[PDB]
Amino acid sequence: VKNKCVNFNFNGLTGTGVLTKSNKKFLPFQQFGRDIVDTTDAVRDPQT
Amino acid sequence: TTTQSYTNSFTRGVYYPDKVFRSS
Ligand SMILES: *[C@@H]1O[C@H](CO)[C@@H](O)[C@H](O)[C@H]1NC(C)=O
Repeated sequence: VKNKCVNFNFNGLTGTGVLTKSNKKFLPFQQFGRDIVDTTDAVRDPQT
Repeated sequence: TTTQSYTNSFTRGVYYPDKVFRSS
């Protein structure tokens, strides 16, 4: 469910927040996302 | 056979330490 605050457990990464589509350029090996503050920003869907 | 000449590597041999997308 996108565009709705929701607790997520993506591949064992527990948290809460709003998910949506992105136009990122994830390289094939890339799995996670972060920022200069080192906090999980984008998580690739295991099943999509 | 083979030779063992020495050269310089310059800026080379840098790999993604992990699999976390990062930008800017
Ligand atoms: C997950 O498995 C289902 C059933 O085997 C398949 O239809 C689907 O494409 C798979 N998804 C991925 C990302 O492998």
